Order: sequence, then structure tokens, then C-alpha cells
Amino acid sequence: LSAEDKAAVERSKMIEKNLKEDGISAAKDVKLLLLGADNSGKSTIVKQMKIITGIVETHFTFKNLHFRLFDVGGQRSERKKWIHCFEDVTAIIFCVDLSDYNRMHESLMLFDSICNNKFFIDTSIILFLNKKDLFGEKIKKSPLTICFPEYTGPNTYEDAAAYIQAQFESKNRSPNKEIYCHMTCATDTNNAQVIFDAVTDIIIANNLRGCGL
Amino acid sequence: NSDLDVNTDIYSKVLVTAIYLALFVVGTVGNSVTLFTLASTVHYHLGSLALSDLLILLLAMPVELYNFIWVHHPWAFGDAGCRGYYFLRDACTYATALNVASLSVERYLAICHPFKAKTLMSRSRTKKFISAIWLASALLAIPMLFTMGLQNRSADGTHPGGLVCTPIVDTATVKVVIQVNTFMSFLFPMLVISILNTVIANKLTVMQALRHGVLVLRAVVIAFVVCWLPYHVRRLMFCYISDEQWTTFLFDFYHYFYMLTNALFYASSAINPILYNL
Amino acid sequence: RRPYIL
Amino acid sequence: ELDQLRQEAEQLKNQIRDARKACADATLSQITNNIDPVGRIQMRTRRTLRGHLAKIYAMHWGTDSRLLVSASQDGKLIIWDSYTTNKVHAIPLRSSWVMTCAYAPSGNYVACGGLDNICSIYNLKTREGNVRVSRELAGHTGYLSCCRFLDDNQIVTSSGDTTCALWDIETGQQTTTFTGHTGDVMSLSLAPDTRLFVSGACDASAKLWDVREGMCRQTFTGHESDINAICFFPNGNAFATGSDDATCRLFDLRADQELMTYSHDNIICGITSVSFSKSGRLLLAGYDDFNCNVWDALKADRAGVLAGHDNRVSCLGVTDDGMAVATGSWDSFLKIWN
Amino acid sequence: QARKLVEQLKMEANIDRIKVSKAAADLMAYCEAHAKEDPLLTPVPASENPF
Amino acid sequence: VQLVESGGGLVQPGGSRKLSCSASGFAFSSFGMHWVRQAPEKGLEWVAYISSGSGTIYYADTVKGRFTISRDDPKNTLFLQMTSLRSEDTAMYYCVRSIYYYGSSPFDFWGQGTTLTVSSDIVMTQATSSVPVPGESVSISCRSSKSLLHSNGNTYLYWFLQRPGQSPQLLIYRMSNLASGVPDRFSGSGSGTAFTLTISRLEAEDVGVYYCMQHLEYPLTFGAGTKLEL
Repeated sequence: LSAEDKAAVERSKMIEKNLKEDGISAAKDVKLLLLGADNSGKSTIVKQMKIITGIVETHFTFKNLHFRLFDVGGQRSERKKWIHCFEDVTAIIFCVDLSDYNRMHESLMLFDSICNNKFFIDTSIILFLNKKDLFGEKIKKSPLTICFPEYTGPNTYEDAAAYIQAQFESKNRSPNKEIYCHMTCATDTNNAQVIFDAVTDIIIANNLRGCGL
Repeated sequence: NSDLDVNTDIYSKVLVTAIYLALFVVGTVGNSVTLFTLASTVHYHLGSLALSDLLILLLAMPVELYNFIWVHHPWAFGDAGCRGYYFLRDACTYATALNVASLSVERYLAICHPFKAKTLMSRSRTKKFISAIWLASALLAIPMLFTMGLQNRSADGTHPGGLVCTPIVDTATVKVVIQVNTFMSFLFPMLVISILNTVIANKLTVMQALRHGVLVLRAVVIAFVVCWLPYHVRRLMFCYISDEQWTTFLFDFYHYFYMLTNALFYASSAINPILYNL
Repeated sequence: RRPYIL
Repeated sequence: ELDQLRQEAEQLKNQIRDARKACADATLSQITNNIDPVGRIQMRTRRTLRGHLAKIYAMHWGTDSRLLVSASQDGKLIIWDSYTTNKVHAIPLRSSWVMTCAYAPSGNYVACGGLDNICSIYNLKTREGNVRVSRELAGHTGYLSCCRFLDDNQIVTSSGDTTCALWDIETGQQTTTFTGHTGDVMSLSLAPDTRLFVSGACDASAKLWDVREGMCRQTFTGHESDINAICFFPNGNAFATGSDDATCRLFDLRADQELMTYSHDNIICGITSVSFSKSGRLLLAGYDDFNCNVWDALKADRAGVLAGHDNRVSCLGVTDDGMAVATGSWDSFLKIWN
Repeated sequence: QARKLVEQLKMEANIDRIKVSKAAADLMAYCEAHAKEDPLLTPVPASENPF
Repeated sequence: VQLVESGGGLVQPGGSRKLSCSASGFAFSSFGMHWVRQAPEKGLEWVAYISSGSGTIYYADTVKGRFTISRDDPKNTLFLQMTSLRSEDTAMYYCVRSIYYYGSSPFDFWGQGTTLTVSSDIVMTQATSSVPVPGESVSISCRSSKSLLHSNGNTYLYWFLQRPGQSPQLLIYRMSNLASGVPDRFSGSGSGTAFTLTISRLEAEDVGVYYCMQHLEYPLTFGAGTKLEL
């Protein structure tokens, strides 16, 4: 090696050191893929959410962890060609608006597609059923049969919510995947806690699967 | 002539033909299947444990059957062969114990501190740790290279059949070496395994299939308590009983109890692949 | 008189 | 009257079909039937480039056949010296969702792009000793799939909005827009003369575009599924495309049809990249079954297999001198073969 | 609406095409002419291979 | 890009002094740095080198043990601490930046040095110490004790020009490569141990002292200088 060759080697080693430091820093974050229908409550899931079109990335630091949410709604394209970019996400947060009887059967089909996607066979899902108060006041007049003709039973809050959750969970056909459901309103300020708890449980389950227990 | 001959029941050693062969077959099959199937970091540790169990079983079964079960005298593998046998056997025992302890620590880190584990664990790091524990196991058997060797213990000075391989030092060194081996192979790994598996089991019991997982953890502790406690006890006796304390009943016992203890120790390796795979 | 086998 | 237009379109399609069929006097298999096969081609991993901490999505060679650029989802664009494996530059990206990268023929600039819908042009040969963002070309309402330099101030991009664009870097404005594809355009291959190029899309079709005029000259439709990779034959009279149908196809621009198909019954996976050798006799196709296949372009045979990657082979390139083959994969490693 | 498609098909139909045999012969000739200059087909010795 | 040297002045023999070069306009941390001194009526002499990251430090045999080179990246400063000063240390000290990677141009920028007044190695040979010369072609020759053609194919020869009252500027690197900011009139050619700089259509501002330097191995050695004059 000449003098300049050795200098180049030292430069390469410094570059590698910087890359390793950046990787160590980045591995500490939690990556979440935020999916749902339009106007389904994605933008207000976490009130402390900070924004940091294309892919809208938001970040927030809650309970010692750094959470990154990637909203993909500007990508009005074929998901099958860029969805695999999010194969390594900790969880998918799927937002649903109960009061919108028109968007359902588009949200249900989307949930079926994401659940059965080959890249997300073992990827957990955190399901948010938002606007429970609006749905509760709306259901008094339309007994859920405008959207679900096959439904029979009380048209109150509890049974209808149970039926909607059952319809969404019936599309999971994989043992290694779990669906976490939490029903929120516009005035709920504790969604970060829900995401934190769900992510903790998902990570623990994945580590148990890795250790073989 | 009969200086070192012990008249033990033929049927009980006929039973050995039945037990040792079965354990050899079962353990070899289990470990080979585990190694082939394996070939994130769990796989490397499982392979390490499986290789340790396979090596110990294969290496020790024929020598055990020949020089310790049926052909008691004269030691047919000479001094160098005996030293190699003992060093490899002790290194394998240390390797198995350290693999179990390392796997338990890995499990604790993975489960009870998931976020730290996410970043602390890496394939290169687990490979390095496995190499380090193998090296430590090899080192811990170095002392036995000097504390054991051949000796002709015939009634007269010379006799063709009066040669056996045993410790070649007085009690002063037998005590130290056996105590060190007992601590490093049983007591320390016993404590680590028991404490960490109990803690993980408690956390998981705090919380349907998960119950099975908890059982596995508990089971492992029992194994290291059941398969490795009796064997080591024999070692202690061999050092602690004096000539004035030995008796004919004790002499026959030690042999039968040795049969049982080695059976359990071989069963440990034959069984670990099944417990960890399922 | 004691065992010789460890 | 829309019905009359539909009927006229059908008549024109039938005319084109009959014209293409009349020109099919012989097959490439018959003409090249009496040619000595290449036999078995065994290529070995002479280099392995490490440093990316995530899936590698793109990789391009420089024109010197020694420097190359790689793009990873860890937010890094790295410039490698293949001979010594040294890292020359590490470029931190503003967006980590990178799906393409390109190397200027002069070596002064690199291009990057992805789900941010912006083609970022980085200047390497600058004072101040640091690489800085020279330009951020915007105006695509969809992710960028491929980008290529015509020169130091012209760049062609393909997007997932079904459109291709030709940009002047200095101004930062599209000098031309190529439209006509019905699905997102996945690949893009410049001709040796850089007078026309070929773009393949998820509509299972490829289109030949005249760069200067801004129009489609010919359209090729043989595949059943999406075309993920396109490459020009060295002479510019043919090109090869690989689809999710587990098949590659060779198209001739003069006969305006397909010359040969490359598929095997034991291959049922997708093709992510295609490249030709310097002489055009070897066609290298990267698959998502974690290995690459080296085909006899004139006999449809599988001359060899490159099996070194533990994950999907996402990018594939051959040097301008035909000396080495670079393969990248989601395993975070690049390999050089010879 | 569909006038663009019809015009594009008209442009693509009025193209001068050659027989497939001629194009196959041209590709074969190009491959044979440059065969010796292709390192991948014909490996170069270690003294010449930069890798 | 700017390097401003400071310190210096008049000192007595056996004393000590610190020279400090302040850097602006470039990514200081990514560059290695050199101290090169020129005696009042002599040529260029390499003093010290500290690489990026402060990993590799090299000294000239005439200063080793007495000079210390250091760098403060966050303040973008380069320090040379001199102890046990002699009369031979009287010179103008220049700070030079150098970056090493495939295709780089080391020794590209020089600063305006500081005057310090106090009360084996490859030998580079310049054929002639002066050559009278506008519009004429000129050829300047340089020889080395050892062949500069390394097994990797690079010939490590550099050509610098020092005009009256100015710091040296890089003209050619690695025997053939024309530095950025230099007109194509200059050309470099040669073979191992014999190198030539051709100046075609010589003009004003091409008049000065031309130096050939070897970067094959340390210590870096210069030629006595060839002077073109009108």
C-alpha cells in the first residue's frame, strides 16, 4: 500500500464507524405503519404527535421509547410494489370510523388485504375503532342494518360494537398474528398508552417465539 | 489376581446393555436431527448444546461400555488415551452446563427486557459468546490433565491385570479439583438456571398455549437438578470416604450407584434435544 | 480398599 | 362516437397483429440452432461489500468500471471502490424510503429517489470536501422507480403515477413528459446512443420512447404480469424484460415482436432485475428465490446459477467492460462475480 | 377521449418491419463478433482480472 | 475556502512558540492537514502531518521530538507547538489541506503562511534552477532517486507553482492529472524516475518557482525549484 492507499483505508474505517453509530441510534426506535380509510381518524390518533404528497412520517417519545408512524395515503398507487418496504415494521395501526357506514366494506376489504398479504403474515395489528360516541348516538335511528344486512340483535352500543369487532377479527387466519382492539372517542387523550402496551406485548411475544418457548 | 476384580451381578450389567444402547441411539438421533434442522440467536445456542450432547454421548458411550462396564481391567487405552478421555469428558460436561446457563440468560434478556434485547443481541455477539463459553469449558478441564493418570495397583509390584486409570494424586489435590469441578459444572449453572427460569416463569404466569411455554422453563430446571445432582454426588463420595470408612457393602454400592448415576447423566444429554425442540 | 474408577 | 373509436382501435390492433405475424418467418431458436452452447459458466464471489444495515434496493456502476453506488433503506447512499472494497462516500438521505439510484457517466453526480416523489441529485466533486444536495427535482405525483442520467444536466425518471419525465437538472423543471402507460412504470433503460429508451410498467407492457420528440414509437405486450426490469441489448436493436410471471423475454425493435422466452418449470417466482453481458450472449436475471440465473440469450439455456444471497436479489449490474457482475440483495450485502 | 389511442395505434401500425430471421441473424452475428471481448464467457487470467 | 495562519514573529534560540491556522469554508474534520515550511531563500520543506481523526501523525526528521502537531476540529484550528527552537527553524510556515480517497486531489489548497524568525528519503532533482522565457512552450524536468510508479498503477508525483509573493498552488497530481482551476495549457508526462511538466503558450502569471514533490512514502520531499523568468 502507498501512503494515499492507507489514508483511504483510514477514511473508510471512519465512515464505517459513523455508519455503525447511526445504526445503533436508529435501532432504538419503534416503527409503526399507520393504515386506514380516508377521514378515519389517522391524523388525530395521538394528540402529542409531531410531524417530521409522499410518506408522512410522525414521531413521538412516550414511556422511554421513540415511536415512528408512517402514514401512506399520498401513495395512490399499487401497494404491491412498495408495501414490502414496510415488511420490518413492529405493528400496523389500522384506524376505523364506526359512524361511517359508507366507508365500511372498503375498510373491511382493506383489512382483509393487509392481513393476508404475504409480507405481513406474522405482523401484529392494532385496531382503533374511533368515534364510539358518534356511533352510539347514530345507532339509535339506523340499527346497523344499513351496513350489515345479515346482523340481528340489539341495535345498542355494546352489541353492535361487538359485531363490528367480530367482523374485523374474522379476517385473521394466522396463529402468529394478533389483533388488538381499542375503542376511542375524539376526547380520548390516552392512545399513546394503548400503542405502548400493544407494542410491548408484541415484542414480548416475538421474543418468546424466537427463544422457542 | 483378584486385587481389582468386583463380582457384580451379570443381569444388572445385562440391563446396562439394554439401557446404554437405548440412550445412545435416542440421544444420537435427537442431537443429529436438531443439528441438521438448525443447520435469531436461539439457533446458535441450540446447535451448541446439541453438538455438546452429541459429542459427549458418542465419545463416552464406547469407552464407558468397555473400560467401565465390562472390561474393567487392564485399562486398554493407555495413559495418553485415558488423559484424552477424561479431558474431553470433563470439557463436554462444562460445555453442556455453560450452554444451558447461557441459553437461560439469553431467554431472560429476550423476555424480561425486550427493548434492551432488541439492540444488545446480534448474531456475531452470540457467536463470540458461544466461542468464549466453549473455550472456558476447555480450560476448566485442563487441571484434570494432571490429576488423573494410569497406575498399576496390583497386590504385587507388577501384574498384567493390576493396571487401572485413576487420580494420580493424594487427597490434597483430589479435594480441590473435585470441588472446583462440582462448583463450575453444577452449583453456579444450577443457581443461574434456577433463578432465571423461575423469574421468567413467574413473569409469564402473571400473564392458553403460553402455559406450555412456562412448563418448558420449569422442566429445564428439574433436568439440571435431576440429571446432574446424583452424578456429582458420586464424585464427592470418591473423595470423602476414607479407607477406614469404606466397607464391602459400600464397595459394591459405589459400583451399582455408579451405573445409575452415569445412566442419568447420559439421559440428560439424550433428553435435552427433545425438551428444547418441543 | 476403595474404588479406583472416578 | 365512442363505439366507432373502439371499433377503429380494434381494427388497428388486428392490423398490427397481422403485420407482426407476417414477419415471423423463423424463430430465434431455429436460426441459432446450430451454435455451440456456452456450457457451464461458474462465477465466484471475488468481493463482498458490507456496511449497509438494511435492505439494499438499488445499485449502479460508474463508467470507470471500478466505482459503484448503492442505496439502502437505512437512509444511506454509499459509494464503493470495488477493487479495494473501500467506502469512498456515505451520503445521509433526507428520506430513507429509497427505491433507485443512478451514477452520472462523468462521476460528478449521483441520483436518488423513492416514496418521497423527489429525485435528489447529489454533487460529489465539490470543494468543502462534503457531498451536498445539488438539486431536488419534484413534480411526480407518485414514487420514483428508476432514474438514469443522459448527461450531467439531463435525467430521465420513471414514477408510479404511470408517467415518465425528462428533467433539466440546472433549471429543475421537466423538459418532457412521456405518458401512455396504464400502470405504474417500474423500470427504465437508456439506449447506448441515448436517443431513445424503453420503459416497462405493471400493465404488462413495455414502450419505446424517442427522447427528443417525446412520443411512443412502439409498444410490446407479451407478458402476463408486471414487468419489473428492462435492459437494452448492447447494440440497441433489442431489449430484455423480466416479469412477475417468472419469465424473461427478448424483444426486437425492428421485427416489432418477441424473439425468445426464458423460463423454467422449476422457476415460479418473480424476476427483479435483468442485465446483458458485453457481447450479448449472456443474460443475467435476478430472482426473488434468492439466486441469479445466467441464460444463453441465443438458446434459452441456463448456462449457470449464482447462489450466494440469503434473501431477494433486488439489483443486478454488469460493468461497461464486461469484467464483473454486481448483485445486491435484501440481505444487506453486495457481491462481485467474475 | 379515445382519439389519442387511435392515433397512437395508427402511428405504431405504419412502421417498417423486417423479418424475424434477419433480426435473429443480426443478433447472432453481433454476439459472435464480440465473443472474444466478453470476460464473462472467456475468463481472463489472474494477471489481467482486476478481481 | 480559507486558511489563515497566525502566531510566529521573533523568538530567541532555545525558546518555544505555537502556530495556529484557522480554517473556514470547508469541512475541516474530513481533511488531513500538513505543515510545510519554506526558508527565506530556499525551497519547500515538509514539516508535519496530522490525518483526519488524528489517527496518523507524521513528522520530518529535522523536527521530530521538538514539534507537536494537533487539531481542534470544533474550533476548526490546527496547532503546531515548537520547542527548542534553532536558527534553522527560521521560515515561512504554510498549512495545507489534503483529502485521500480514490480520485482525490491532495495538497489542493495552501494558506498564507506565518513568518518565524529566530535570533531512505527519496531525492527529487530539478535539472535547472532557472529558465528564461510569452507564447513559448516550456518543459521542466524532474528526477527521483526511486521509481514513483507503485504496483497499483499510480505514479505519485505532484507539481506546484509558487508565484512571487504567493503561497504554492497545486497544478498537477499523480503525474498526469490537472488540478481543478488550472488551464489546460499545463500537462504532465513521464515514466518512473523521469517526469516532465509542459507549459504550452507560456503567459504572464505562469512565471514563478515550480516544485515537484513525491507522495509515494514519507517523509514528503520537494525539489529545489525551477524558476521561469521573462
